[PDB]
Amino acid sequence: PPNEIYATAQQKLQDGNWRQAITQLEALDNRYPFGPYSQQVQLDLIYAYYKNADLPLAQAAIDRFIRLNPTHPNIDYVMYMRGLTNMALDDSALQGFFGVDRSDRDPQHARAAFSDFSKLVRGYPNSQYTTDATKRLVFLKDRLAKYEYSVAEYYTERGAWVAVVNRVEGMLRDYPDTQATRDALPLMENAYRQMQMNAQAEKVAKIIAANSS
Amino acid sequence: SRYKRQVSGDEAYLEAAPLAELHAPAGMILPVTSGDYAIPVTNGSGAVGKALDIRPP
Amino acid sequence: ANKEATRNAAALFSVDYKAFLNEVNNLNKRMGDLRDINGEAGAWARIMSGTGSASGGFSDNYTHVQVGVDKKHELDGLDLFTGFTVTHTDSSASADVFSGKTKSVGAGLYASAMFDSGAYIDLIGKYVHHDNEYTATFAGLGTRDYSTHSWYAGAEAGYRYHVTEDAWIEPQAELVYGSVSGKQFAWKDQGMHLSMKDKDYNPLIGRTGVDVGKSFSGKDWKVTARAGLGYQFDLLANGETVLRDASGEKRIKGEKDSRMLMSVGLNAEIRDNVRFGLEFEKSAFGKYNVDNAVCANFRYSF
Amino acid sequence: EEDVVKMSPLPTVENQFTPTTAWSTSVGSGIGNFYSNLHPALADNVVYAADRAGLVKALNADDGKEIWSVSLAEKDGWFSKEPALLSGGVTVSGGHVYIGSEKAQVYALNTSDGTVAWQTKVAGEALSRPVVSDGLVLIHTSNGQLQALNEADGAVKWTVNLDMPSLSLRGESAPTTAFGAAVVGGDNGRVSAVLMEQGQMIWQQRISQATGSTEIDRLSDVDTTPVVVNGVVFALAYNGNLTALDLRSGQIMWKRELGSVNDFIVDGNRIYLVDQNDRVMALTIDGGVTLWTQSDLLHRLLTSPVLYNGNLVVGDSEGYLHWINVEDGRFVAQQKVDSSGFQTEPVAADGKLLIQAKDGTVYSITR
Amino acid sequence: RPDINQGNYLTANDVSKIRVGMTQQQVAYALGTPLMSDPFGTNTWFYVFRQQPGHEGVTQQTLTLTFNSSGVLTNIDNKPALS
Amino acid sequence: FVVKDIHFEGLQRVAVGAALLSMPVRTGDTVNDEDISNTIRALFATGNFEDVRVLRDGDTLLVQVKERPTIASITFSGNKSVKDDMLKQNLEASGVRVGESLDRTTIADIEKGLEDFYYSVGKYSASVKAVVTPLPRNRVDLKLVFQEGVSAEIQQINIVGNHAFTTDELISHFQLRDEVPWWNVVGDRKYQKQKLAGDLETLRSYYLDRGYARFNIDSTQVSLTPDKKGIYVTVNITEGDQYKLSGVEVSGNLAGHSAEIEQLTKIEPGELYNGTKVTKMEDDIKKLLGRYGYAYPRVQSMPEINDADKTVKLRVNVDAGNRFYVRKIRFEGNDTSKDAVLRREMRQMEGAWLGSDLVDQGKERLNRLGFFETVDTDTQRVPGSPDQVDVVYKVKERNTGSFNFGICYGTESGVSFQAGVQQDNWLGTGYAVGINGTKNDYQTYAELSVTNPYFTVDGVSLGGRLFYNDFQADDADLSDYTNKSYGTDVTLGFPINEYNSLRAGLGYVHNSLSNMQPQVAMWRYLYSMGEHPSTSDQDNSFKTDDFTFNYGWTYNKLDRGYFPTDGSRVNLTGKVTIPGSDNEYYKVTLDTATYVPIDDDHKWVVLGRTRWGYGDGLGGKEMPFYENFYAGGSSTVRGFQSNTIGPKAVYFPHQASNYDPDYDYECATQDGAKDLCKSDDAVGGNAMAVASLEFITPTPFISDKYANSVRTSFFWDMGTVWDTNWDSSQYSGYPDYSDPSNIRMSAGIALQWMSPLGPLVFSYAQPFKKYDGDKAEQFQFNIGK
Repeated sequence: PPNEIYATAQQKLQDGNWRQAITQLEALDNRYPFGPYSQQVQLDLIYAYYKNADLPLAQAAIDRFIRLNPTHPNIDYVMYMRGLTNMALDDSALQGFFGVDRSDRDPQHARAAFSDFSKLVRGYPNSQYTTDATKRLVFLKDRLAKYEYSVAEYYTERGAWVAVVNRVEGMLRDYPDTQATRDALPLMENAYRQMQMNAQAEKVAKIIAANSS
Repeated sequence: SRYKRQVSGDEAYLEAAPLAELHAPAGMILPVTSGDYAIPVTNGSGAVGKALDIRPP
Repeated sequence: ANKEATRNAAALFSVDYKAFLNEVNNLNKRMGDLRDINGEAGAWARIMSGTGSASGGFSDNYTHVQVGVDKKHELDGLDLFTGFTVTHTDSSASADVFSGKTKSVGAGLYASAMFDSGAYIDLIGKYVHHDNEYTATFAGLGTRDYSTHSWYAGAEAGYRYHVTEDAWIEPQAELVYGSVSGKQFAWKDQGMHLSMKDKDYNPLIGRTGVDVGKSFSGKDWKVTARAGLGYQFDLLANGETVLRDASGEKRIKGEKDSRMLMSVGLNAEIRDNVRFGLEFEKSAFGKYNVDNAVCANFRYSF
Repeated sequence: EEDVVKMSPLPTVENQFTPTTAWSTSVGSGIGNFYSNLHPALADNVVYAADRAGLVKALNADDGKEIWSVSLAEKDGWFSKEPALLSGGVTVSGGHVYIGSEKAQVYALNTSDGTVAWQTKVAGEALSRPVVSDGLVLIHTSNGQLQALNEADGAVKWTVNLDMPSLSLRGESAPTTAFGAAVVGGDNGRVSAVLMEQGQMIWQQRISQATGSTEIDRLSDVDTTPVVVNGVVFALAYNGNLTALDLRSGQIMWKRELGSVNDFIVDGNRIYLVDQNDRVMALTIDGGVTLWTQSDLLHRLLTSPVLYNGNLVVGDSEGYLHWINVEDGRFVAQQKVDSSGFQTEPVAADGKLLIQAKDGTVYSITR
Repeated sequence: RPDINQGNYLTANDVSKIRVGMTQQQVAYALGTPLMSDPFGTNTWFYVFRQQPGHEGVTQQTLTLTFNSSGVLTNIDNKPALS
Repeated sequence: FVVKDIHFEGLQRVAVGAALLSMPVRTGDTVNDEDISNTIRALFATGNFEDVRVLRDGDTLLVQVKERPTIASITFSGNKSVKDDMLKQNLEASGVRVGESLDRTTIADIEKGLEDFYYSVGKYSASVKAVVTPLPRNRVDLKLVFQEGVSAEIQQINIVGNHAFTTDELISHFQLRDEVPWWNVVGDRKYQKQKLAGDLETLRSYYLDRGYARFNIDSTQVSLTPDKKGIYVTVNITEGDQYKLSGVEVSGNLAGHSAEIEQLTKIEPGELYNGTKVTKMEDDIKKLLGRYGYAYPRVQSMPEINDADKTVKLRVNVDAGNRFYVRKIRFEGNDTSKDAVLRREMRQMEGAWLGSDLVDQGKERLNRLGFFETVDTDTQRVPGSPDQVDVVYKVKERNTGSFNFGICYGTESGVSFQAGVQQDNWLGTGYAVGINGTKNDYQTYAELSVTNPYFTVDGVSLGGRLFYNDFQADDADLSDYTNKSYGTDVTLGFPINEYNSLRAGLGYVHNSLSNMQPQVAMWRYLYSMGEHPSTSDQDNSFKTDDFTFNYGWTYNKLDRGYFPTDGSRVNLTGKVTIPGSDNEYYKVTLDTATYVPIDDDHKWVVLGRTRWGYGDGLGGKEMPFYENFYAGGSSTVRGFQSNTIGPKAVYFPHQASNYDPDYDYECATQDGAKDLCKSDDAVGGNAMAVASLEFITPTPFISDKYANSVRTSFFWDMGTVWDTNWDSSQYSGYPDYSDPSNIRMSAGIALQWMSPLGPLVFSYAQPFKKYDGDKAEQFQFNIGK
């Protein structure tokens, strides 16, 4: 019976493990993709996928759910879960692999996570997930600024001084408050000093002298 | 990574760096900040710490 | 004449028959693989290694490399596979007193017809050229050019009974008829002298087997398992040797060997590019046994 | 590969007049399996025969002896000796023997000792018989262009364009003279009626079947001579239909659903013909109701039926000539005279029946 | 060794079209949009043309164009001196 | 009663609109019971319905129709080589599949639609009789009767209207040909529309490059034989006058570069017109504009024809747009690969003028890294300005690099462990990690190799390898010895040019030589070393710590991987032992492989190979016997057993040889020959010279499609190996051989055949000059080359 299947899915989800609960939730979803009583099963399936490392399946379930329900009372949880799946895709040290720092790696997932957490905080600031979303936005902004700093460090090592000043200018425009922009201000001063402009190097030295850390 | 109440990846709602604005030295200004990566102020319920209540509604 | 010289002369004639058994055992694995895939097309290549042992301190190792071209054809109510194979065999065999090193070049034409009724016929014709250089205690057998030619035809008739959507039973009977050129040896030394001569002999091998395949397809962990129990027995056996020397006349009986073969194969693909293979082949109850060739290979892509 | 084939060798035999295989002569080296309308054509008891590679041999009708013999390497580079690839059929008149080729050359050769009287270049490849009438030789080319040539110089010239589909059928209908008008077929399944000395009188008539696209025309190409009898022309498309058309209106058609790709013979009431599915039959002149059908030779690629001594003679692709009774439609005789097969028009004229095999061997057969 | 190219491509014939009191849009039409600019206070465009062919010396030309706040060029500074 | 609306049910492939016309009753009719039975019978008799139910539900006819039986089985009876599986899947892809109702009118429609389709694509297959066979319970059997006529083959390809060229010249470069491939010619007998279009485009390109600028194809007739087995292709072509180039005028916006653009054009009078020369001049002008940063030029060349003077002149409209400047280089789809790994391969610099050639060189560098499945490039014009570009590289990460763990257990063999970890991008960095391990009862190997490309941003490679080898003295001694050699090498390599690379480095090597057989060449070195081994006794322990300076050079320019056809690869590897080691020596090795094509098709290739090696000691020391050179075998001097060309051991009377099958064993082990004995086993030499000359043919009988995978070759090999420190002396065994002059010469046939087991090479060799002691090997099998 479907009520028996939902109760065994909830007991396997709470007492057991998410792997044993995905198959039980999938048994409800296969009968009712567009069928009735399929909306709480989709939210249970989204949590079960996220906790099972099935991040593309969790994102596909979230996309199905936000198309089937454009407005719902728990839409804040769905918006938090998209940024949370993208944050778990960044840090792709998952499934048996790890990396020492992953700031250098593709920031596309981190940008999607930052966009979803911001859209949640400016849409629903009264949710229980607002403080965690704001902390994840601070960490994601530090990760994006560290990526643009790693790109500025490479171009400094290669000798691409116009690329280095254009990168540090992009970092000052987009991430003025991050530690990586302070780390990058020396690179912008060095890149101007390697060129025939010392007035810009004096301006960057004045910015560093005013406050850098 | 962790498959318990803690994150499927690693902690980003606890681990972070404080953000501090740069001062504008006299006789010049900092680059105009027109990025879309602005962080809105938080005024909701705190959920930070070991507790992370992410059970599906 | 010397006991060693007699053992070395018997070992030189027995190396052919062992190489012929080893090449037939390596060759049947292609037909097995081609049937378990249910047909393929284009170019293929396989590599095999094995070890055999016989009483009297006889141990042989063999590396076999097969290259070939296969073609799938639909005709009547049967699937027809027709192909051409070139094989290279590198073999080393030691009698305690006599050791040989053999290079073999084989050319074969094979055809497998799989009928929709649940049956198959495999026919292969093979010509193998064998060059051997060897070591001998005295210069009479010496170290020198030894060239032989082997022609053999293998015919396997079997049935495929699917007892489940993922489980099969294959009862099969294979007959291999070989022809090897007659031979005889007289010692080269002028201080020691003896002559060993064997009758021309055609080794014909009959094999009856029942293979059992089972699959355990998990959520993503495809597991293919097969097991086979066969019996290899001489129907036309090795020639009997006649030795004449300063100790007179004697007759040494040819090999008549019967052995039970146990084969186990496992292929477990846990994920994309993450796989575990295992092969086990073991013979027993013959004077010559194919010994434990069990190997496992785990290949994990990061 | 393997085909169903669908062809059964006919076993029954009644050679009451055992066919004499006589007066044989290998012409060239053969036409081969290449499609050709080459055929031995005779006038004056002199057979003019031709093979691919420019090989014209005149012959004796009462023997294999040759009255004239020639080979052609002209306008393809004399030094080169390039293959003319003759493929229009010999048609003889005026002291001139007209042969078309797949090098776009019509090579009129004189009856006396093979003088090349006029190699006229025509637009496209000639693959039709060159039917001469009114002092104009009319040649239909595979480019879909009907070309007229004067008997003396090939200088008289007019081009008529007939419709060409993207996938045509090979073979080009014969221009048949009727009232000094050539009632030509065509590859768009259209029986044109071009007047001679004019590009006009074209009552374009659609006789193509309408099923499918390119099953209208590439299935159905009129490649048979439009036979004129009683002032009415008859034409057949390959899967299309025999379509009787008058010569005074041209827009009225009555038909039975029957197609052919080889020539057919009308002797008054009966349109003896062979269907593109290899079946012999005799049809009524009015309507097309089957008077009799001999369906024994399915898929053997028979050749144009000829009336000889009251028997309908056909040749299969296995080299069997088959005499058929015209009253009931049963075999009177069968004989193999070749092993390379026939795919060329036989001629029955001057009391002689001649067939040219795929190897260029000309066989003369007496009933 | 890799060739390092940086900045805008400057020609001796198109830098001569630039004159004092020119609108910044006309300068951007004549030499293209500057890759390097002053992001600190005063609007100043830096047309650098820097070539390093791996081994050979650095070819550096610095064209500093100081724009008035209204958008008219006030101070061409052309340094063809190498770095 | 009166009909207001008529409805129909479940018509997935069936037509609802037609059903109202096929029903005699219309909307606005009046029905009685008799009419309802008559409409049910008419709708069943359309041929498209099995159950017809008509309800008079008030005044609306609810017609619930059940369609004809669903497709259940399709029967396959194809013979003749028809590839029946393709034909059934093609019928399913072009029409009905499973779950599609199959009607009884569709018996004629499938035969007719298959006939149209064959005539439409040209080549005629025999029509399939897709008869619909009725079965009970709403199921149907589709019995496909195959006539099986097949593969209508090309019979003649006729060029009509050519009077200045031979037909075979034009036929030779067509995809479709009547020719049967033996080992040089090619040809497709199958008919294909796309191949005919390609053949017509190659025919125009030929006639345009032969000087004809008025070449027109008036028509192309493709005709089908009535037997349906032959296809004819005739092309009506008209030639023009011979045109000679007089001059090229270039007009437009050349951006001041006329003194460079106009020197790549203006072909001197007396050259014939060529179309591909015009395309090459257009692309050279586009590349020259790209070099100045013009990445969107418009170069259009049009010909001015003169039929009075019989000439062609060219007008080249050159419109050079704005210079494009790269603003951001973005790498997207690299989850594990560090950005520095992708960005250091860039030859397009960020903040610079856009070079399309530089972007494609960056893309080729990312492709030849091997870390990505597909690497693409997106020239995104940045929103808002004309002269700005973002170059976005889309990449797909690979799981390249694997952990292979093998374990075996035999009866003559204990546990034989093998382990191999190959990891490119280790930790997602640019580091490459190779770990090898082998455990066996007669062999223990371990290696850890860590390589960093781009240690310095110029492109230098810093590698470090830690190796441990341990070989036991096995029974049946062949000069074999208990060797344990372990050490660490650090190597810094730097590219001094895009084809020349130089290498330098240091290596620490320890050796442990134990259980060595009494033999002259080894002891000549050991005596040079302080140790004087006990003359009769096999017991030995030689331990050396060697600090070697390693150097090398590589000139690599080869047109393609696996089967190079042109260019040269020269490798030089040498080592000098620096002061502070136990033994001091020097080695030089030079490998040269030069492929010279003697044809424009690149099949007739002459391959010259040279392997030279030399090495002596420093001062009074000799070169170590375990670092000597060996020749013979499949890589070098084919036709001899591996390592048998060179000096042979001269053995002293031994005491223990373990057990050799031979009673003699090695020289005088137990009693035996008192005089020194001549080995037939190679001990290696101080110097070597090998010269190979190979001839290369297209495959002697192979499908050209596979000719790239199969290199067929013939070969003549020469090899000599000799000692440089051999002092002449009177022995009873091996003759004094310090002469490089004895050469072993072999000749034969070599096959290279790609396989899913890697490059597999097979060769048959006949040694036609060999010396005594040398072994002969007639058949060679190997991997690589």
